Amino acid sequence: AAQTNAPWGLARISSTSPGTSTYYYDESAGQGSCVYVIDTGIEASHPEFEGRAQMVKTYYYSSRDGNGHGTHCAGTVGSRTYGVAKKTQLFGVKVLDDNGSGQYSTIIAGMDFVASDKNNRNCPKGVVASLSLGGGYSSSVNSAAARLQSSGVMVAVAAGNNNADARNYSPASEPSVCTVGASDRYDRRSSFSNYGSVLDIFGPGTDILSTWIGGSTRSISGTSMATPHVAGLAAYLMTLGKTTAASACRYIADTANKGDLSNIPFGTVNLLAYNNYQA
Ligand SMILES: [Ca+2]
Repeated sequence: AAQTNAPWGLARISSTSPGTSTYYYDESAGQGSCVYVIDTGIEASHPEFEGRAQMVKTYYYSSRDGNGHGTHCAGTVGSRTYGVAKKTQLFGVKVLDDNGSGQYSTIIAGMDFVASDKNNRNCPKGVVASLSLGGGYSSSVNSAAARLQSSGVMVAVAAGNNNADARNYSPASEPSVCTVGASDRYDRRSSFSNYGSVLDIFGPGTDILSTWIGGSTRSISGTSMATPHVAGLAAYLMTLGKTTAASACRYIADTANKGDLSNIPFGTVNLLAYNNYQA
């Protein structure tokens, strides 16, 4: 399948060179996989989700996304026009309030919730969790991410936006999950992206068009926007049978475009997520 005039980040993950505008992907498109988006919520009624999104848990007064961030990230995972895995099932867990903030105890509870809830859902091709959030180092937050991964869920987390070593941030610094940095459309490390030895992979993160609340769209930037490209890619590859939740981060790194990014400090991987699609 081919989507013409795609957002640049989708085109980039299906190309060995920057500057293309078509997203090439297998028609299976993540069908049969499930992705939990742990964030401010998802506007499940947005036409771009085609009925494939639902909220399953909130830690606040409402399950509505009053912010937009969670709806944007979910759109990059799996909306029709803006998504990597266009036929996946999306589940929303609202651990952040409508200002985008949340306490670590709530974020931990939401991770433990997903590890249990996936046993009630029909996800025959596997389960992914996308965490476009973080803060300062916490061993308890890292431990919760490690538990979620151990339970059989592919966990992708944002590296953070401080132009610093991600070893000082959580859950970015948990080695056993998939920690995602951001790049821009000229194959530079995004100027805000964290770096360091704990990063596993880069994905598109600057000027990313996706869904927004009120049935709208907008473009924003962050490692929050790179993470759902990798979460969606994992769901897509698990549906194709190429990898499993336990090994998907390693598989994505092994099959990435290697050495193409600029402004990568010594000691950080130079690997850009790539779907390897051949018609
Ligand atoms: Ca890792």
